Amino acid sequence: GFPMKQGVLLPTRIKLLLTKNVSCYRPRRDGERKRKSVRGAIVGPDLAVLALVIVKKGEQELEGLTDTTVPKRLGPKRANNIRKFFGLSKEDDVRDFVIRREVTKGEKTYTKAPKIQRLVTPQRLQRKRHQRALKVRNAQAQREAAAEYAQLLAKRLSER
Amino acid sequence: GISRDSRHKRSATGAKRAQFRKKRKFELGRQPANTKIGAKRIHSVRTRGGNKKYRALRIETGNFSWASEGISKKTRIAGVVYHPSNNELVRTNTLTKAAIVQIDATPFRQWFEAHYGQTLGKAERKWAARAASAKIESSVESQFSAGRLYACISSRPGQSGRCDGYILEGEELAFYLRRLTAKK
Amino acid sequence: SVGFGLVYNSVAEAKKFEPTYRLVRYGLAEKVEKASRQQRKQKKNRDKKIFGTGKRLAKKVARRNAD
Amino acid sequence: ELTVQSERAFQKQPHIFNNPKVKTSKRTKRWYKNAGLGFKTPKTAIEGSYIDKKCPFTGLVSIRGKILTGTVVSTKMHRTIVIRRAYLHYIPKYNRYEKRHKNVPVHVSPAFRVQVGDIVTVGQCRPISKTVRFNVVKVSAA
Amino acid sequence: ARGPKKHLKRLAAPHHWLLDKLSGCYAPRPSAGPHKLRESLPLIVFLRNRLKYALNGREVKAILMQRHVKVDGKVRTDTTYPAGFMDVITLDATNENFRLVYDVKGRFAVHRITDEEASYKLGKVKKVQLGKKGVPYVVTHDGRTIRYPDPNIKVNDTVKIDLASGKITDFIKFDAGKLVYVTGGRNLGRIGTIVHKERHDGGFDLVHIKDSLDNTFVTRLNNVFVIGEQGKPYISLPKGKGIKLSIAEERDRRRAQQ
RNA sequence: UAUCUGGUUGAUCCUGCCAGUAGUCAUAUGCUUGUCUCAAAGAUUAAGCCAUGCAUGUCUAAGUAUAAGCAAUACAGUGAAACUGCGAAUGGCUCAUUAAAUCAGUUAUCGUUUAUUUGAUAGUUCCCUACAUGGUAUAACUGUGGUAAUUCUAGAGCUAAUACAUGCUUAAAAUCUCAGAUGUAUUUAUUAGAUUGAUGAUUCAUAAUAACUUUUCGAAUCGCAUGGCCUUGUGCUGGCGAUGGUUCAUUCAAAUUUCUGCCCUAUCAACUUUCGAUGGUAGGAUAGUGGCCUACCAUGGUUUCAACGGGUAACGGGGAAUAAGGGUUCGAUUCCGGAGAGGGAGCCUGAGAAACGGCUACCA
RNA sequence: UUUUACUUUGAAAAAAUUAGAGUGUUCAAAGCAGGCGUAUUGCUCGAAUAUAUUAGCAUGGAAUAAUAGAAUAGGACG
RNA sequence: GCCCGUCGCUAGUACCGAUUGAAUGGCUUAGUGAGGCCUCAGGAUCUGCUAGCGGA
Ligand SMILES: [Mg+2]
Ligand SMILES: [Mg+2]
Ligand SMILES: [Mg+2]
Ligand SMILES: [Mg+2]
Ligand SMILES: [Mg+2]
Ligand SMILES: [Mg+2]
Ligand SMILES: [Mg+2]
Ligand SMILES: [Mg+2]
Ligand SMILES: [Mg+2]
Ligand SMILES: [Mg+2]
Ligand SMILES: [Mg+2]
Ligand SMILES: [Mg+2]
Ligand SMILES: [Mg+2]
Ligand SMILES: [Mg+2]
Ligand SMILES: [Mg+2]
Repeated sequence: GFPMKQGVLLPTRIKLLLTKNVSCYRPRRDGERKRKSVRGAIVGPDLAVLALVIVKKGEQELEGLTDTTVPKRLGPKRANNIRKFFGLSKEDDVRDFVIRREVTKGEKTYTKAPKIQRLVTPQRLQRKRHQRALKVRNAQAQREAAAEYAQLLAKRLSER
Repeated sequence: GISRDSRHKRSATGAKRAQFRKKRKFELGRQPANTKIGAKRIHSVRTRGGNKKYRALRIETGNFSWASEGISKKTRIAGVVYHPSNNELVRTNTLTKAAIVQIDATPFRQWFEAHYGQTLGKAERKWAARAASAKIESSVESQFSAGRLYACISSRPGQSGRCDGYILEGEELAFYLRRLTAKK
Repeated sequence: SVGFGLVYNSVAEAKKFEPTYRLVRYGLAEKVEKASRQQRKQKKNRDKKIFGTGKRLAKKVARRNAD
Repeated sequence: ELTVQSERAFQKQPHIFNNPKVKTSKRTKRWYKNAGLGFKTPKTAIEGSYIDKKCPFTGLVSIRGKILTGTVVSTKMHRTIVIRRAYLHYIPKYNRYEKRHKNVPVHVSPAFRVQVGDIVTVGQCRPISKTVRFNVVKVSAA
Repeated sequence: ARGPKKHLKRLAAPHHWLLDKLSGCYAPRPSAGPHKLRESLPLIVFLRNRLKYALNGREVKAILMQRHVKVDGKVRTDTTYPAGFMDVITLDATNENFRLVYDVKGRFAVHRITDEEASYKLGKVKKVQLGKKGVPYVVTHDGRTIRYPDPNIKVNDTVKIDLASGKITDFIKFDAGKLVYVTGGRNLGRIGTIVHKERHDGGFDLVHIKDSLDNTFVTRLNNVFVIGEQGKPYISLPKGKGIKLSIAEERDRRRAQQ
């Protein structure tokens, strides 16, 4: 039952100290690494099962290859992702034909349309305005505090 | 790993100390950088407190300051000619603080020409304002005819990733010239 | 006999600020019948081992045991 | 110190620049400091040519801890002495004392001249060696 | 020992909390905050042991999470917020304002104050330092930094802090003859006038204090807090005014109630 | 709360021990055991070995929700799973090591790191998106499986962010360079820092100049209310907050650190020094000082005032027993400090571990 | 304004523990509680004090004990 | 009266003792040396900009 290692290039199985961003291992703790025995990259009789990806269609279709197909389980979620999917350009008001789903559960079937992220919204525009105005307000407050303190210094320096 | 503790390193009476407190991470040392010349390669080390150090390996350019006209041009380090701590560092051209190196001197000559207009080594009257009092020295300009300026490293390449320094001048330069005309 | 007493300004504040065990004693909202502590801890330990939802493991042991 | 430039490196105070462009008077600009606590900076420190980055007056070390007094018992190291610090320790059961001593290695600047004897005052500094945590600040050659 | 401790065992808590011994194994560990660990008084302690408003820590956090308590103008919903000396604890439900001040026994006395003087608070200037861009600032005993301070405000002075704008309205200068609270040591909680300051370069600054009854006690400069001049304290003093009666006259005052 | 008595003689007075006597939060054991309050308890020997079960997880309004999860015109509520964040370095246990080591009291950091809390703090960013950039990205989920077995995972299809990686909007004011540069962060050099702030004291705070960076930061984030003015539109504005973020200060801390103080032993008197021992210069390394390490050099450093070595059925202290006074003995153990997680060593993550209810290797 | 010892005073020497103040836990060991009046829509006292006398720190004293002064005067005074 | 020592029997406790005796534990020269870490490289395959060229 040992999986294959993408680039080991051996016909047997060997132990590697596996890390976060590698196959055959899921770290149970931040920073964890484990020495697990993985199987090499070159196929041989030892393999109980191979894993192949169809990249070319030659002749009569297999009955589980093109006839029966699955839909894409989830539509895009980000605003620009829906734009890039359905082809509509920037100024097209993309909140309308978001793919939905009807739930035949209790004869009410209230569609669960996904929330969209990064959407240009007046709430986010108000947040941006609030931040970019807080910055200038703070800068003006600091400038006037410094000015009045300089006034105090140039007043208390007049005593000689 | 390497430990900077004093629980080893037997006491001043000469007594060998008994061991307690297996090595602590707050006492670790690390490997020397041994910065070489050319094809900049800097590695980021994660240090205590989440901070970062930069191990310079194979550094090619350094920021060197004349300190007499205050220019601090960025230039190329040619090689190491003298090191007070280890001649092996000179042999291996290992870049290190306080190493005496040779720098290109071309940016310094270009700045001298754009500033004084006085043909150092081979908006009109700014050269007049920077008046005849422009003679630098009889040892810092004779190196411009060879295009190699003696300099001393001042940063720590293994710590800061940079190989900055200053051009030798005056009695420091005389000292290092004596050392070089002895050991060369 | 000497004890302590509280008088809440309203039954709303009574329900909001009173301990659940004392409300149960009195006769207000009653105990939630949780499993024993050992069983709940063993259960969360058993759920620690499985990674995701579990339906994957369900359909995987749907074929095995037996063939 | 008998050809002060006696090391492999050039000995100099850091960031104390003698500009060869300006035609100053001394041409050997020398930094010093007042150590504090009423220890007078000696004229040897003011006018000498030694470097001693561990000197409490011309070096990079500060006197900020305990001020101790002791008797110099060794001057055989370079810029370092060992001072003897005799005291009496109380033994309560006998209501009496016993003589005890502790040797203390101290860094002595070239500003001072110190021989065996020469009760000295020393001030705590940062650890400047494996065993040295004190700098001579008053020679008091008794 | 591998990191910062998060527990405070009972019998390790500061004694001036008057904590019960056989209540539990642990005390409320003061979270990091303005004053200190030892010189602090957690809001749970002040709400469940100094006023008896709450009966448990659960009830303390119940009081806290509905924004009732307020430390120095802000809400401070932290169950173990380290409130300390000169802090204003105002509660609007049961509207009343307390100033955490030391009684003469050295505990945080419950000292009701009025809003017209709870508006502000006092602060002992811990340090005067130039910040980035050459902007001077003062650091006070409660960990407050205040920019552009008066150029005559030095260390050990006291500053009156608006506590709504957080700025210096006035400042008392440390000098012989001003009213000082003692905020540490054996005489913790006493009030008096500065008589003399012994310098001790390198060592510790000492100050001799003469209370109203002409008792003269010396103490370290670290824990003396200027609170105004004699007879004109810039704040309201607690019920005892830091007199430090001896046990005999204390027993006498007690038996004067028959 | 200052006490003695029996035993050497035929008898005596002594020395002197044996014996008696009293206590022990001081342990065992025998016999006995009705009541109330309090509650030590696998330390001693084996820091010996351990079946089994539990002991570290965590969600608000406020990071990410199309659960084919529930329930009454995009989800408006709840919400498994998962990603993200934070925590898991606290606690609890034990006393094996450990004799200038720990520890105690007392110092220092002008010798450093410091998540968090608290307070303050950032108009300067650009060489055809900002009315908001990408997948170069993936999880959960869907379907195909291998192994007897693990908190094992491969293969294929989506999918977001406060994950990841990029990237603009803020004039005005503002001086130097020969139109450009001028925030902050890093590195170097120089200058001021006086008599124009502070300290007992600095090459301090801080500012300036000239440059330098395998780019640092300068919110492309979230909630609840929606208000005011108006070119009435996709207008302009404006709240209270949350989270995040540079630097400084603060706090919780950490690490080093001054002085003085440890039991028996000389049938331990010299020890340390090639192989760092003591110091100097320089460098490297560290968060930082420092022979911490390296190179060169010097020949030092400790010691009868007991070094060095050996023993401890030795963790240190607060304390405990007994006690006229002085002392003697004890302290594994309710608090503080230390160390360890079978013996060593190494290391990932992280502010913080040389972590062991984390990993890696060797030994048993 | 030589150098010490000594001694007085003061700060320090966590809490618990110890001595110990108050307090009818029914007494007591203990604990830091509690007390005082009423038909309130509540008033009030406390959780002291002493000691850790080694080491360091600050201060008063100047007996006791040690130490140093001007002798080839390189002495003191303005 | 009291008394001393050899020798002989019994029992016990230590001592010396061929056996280059034995076992256990500590320290240690030398040899070999796992492992992680730093470093010289290396390049499966994984997408991007146009065989040119970069990044992981
Ligand atoms: Mg007896
Ligand atoms: Mg045991
Ligand atoms: Mg612990
Ligand atoms: Mg500086
Ligand atoms: Mg060094
Ligand atoms: Mg002991
Ligand atoms: Mg032991
Ligand atoms: Mg103990
Ligand atoms: Mg034991
Ligand atoms: Mg403990
Ligand atoms: Mg540990
Ligand atoms: Mg075990
Ligand atoms: Mg470990
Ligand atoms: Mg365990
Ligand atoms: Mg643990």
